[PDB]
Amino acid sequence: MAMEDFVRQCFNPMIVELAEKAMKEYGEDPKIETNKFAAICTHLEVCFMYSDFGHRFEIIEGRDRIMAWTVVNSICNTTGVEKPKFLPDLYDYKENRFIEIGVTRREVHIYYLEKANKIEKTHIHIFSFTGEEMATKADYTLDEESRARIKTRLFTIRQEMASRSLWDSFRQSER
Ligand SMILES: Cc1cc(=O)c(O)cn1-c1ccc(-c2nnn[nH]2)cc1
Ligand SMILES: [Mn+2]
Ligand SMILES: [Mn+2]
Repeated sequence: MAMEDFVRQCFNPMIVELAEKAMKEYGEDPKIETNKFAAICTHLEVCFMYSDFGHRFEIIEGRDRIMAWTVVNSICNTTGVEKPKFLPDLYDYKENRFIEIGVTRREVHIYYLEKANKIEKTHIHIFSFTGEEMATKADYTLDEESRARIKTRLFTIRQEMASRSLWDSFRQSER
């Protein structure tokens, strides 16, 4: 599969490993569920980039569940903030809130609504592969440069996928 090859070449090995381990532990094969594999890599990378454009942020996504819940409980005890029912992706020590991050092949408002419906006062920030984004109360958290880097990376993934005739498949597999 070109899609499998694509993932191993455009994402750094730690992201690939993490994505692979996550999938294999739940009995899903990345050579079969290849569009899922790429989406998980893409989401992971956006979480890591967002964290790097701050020690403003604590990365929760990409840890195993013990560590993620350990990080969340330690943040809840020492700030007073409410425990989420689901692990979010980051904590913002400046604004003193958890963040859920979304990356969508469809319209940002549509995906924003789905996330909001699955959730507390977790802040939501959605990115598209088109440079559109949406966030709770239109508070975009990061400065424009950091946001522009994420969008560029996301647009570039799309374009790479399009080069290899993978983007049409990838687009229609979110649902
Ligand atoms: C795994 C995951 C964590 C998140 O925080 C988040 O926003 C999205 N995902 C995620 C990413 C992609 C999928 C998916 N499943 N099938 N195709 N894509 C399911 C979940
Ligand atoms: Mn997550
Ligand atoms: Mn997320």
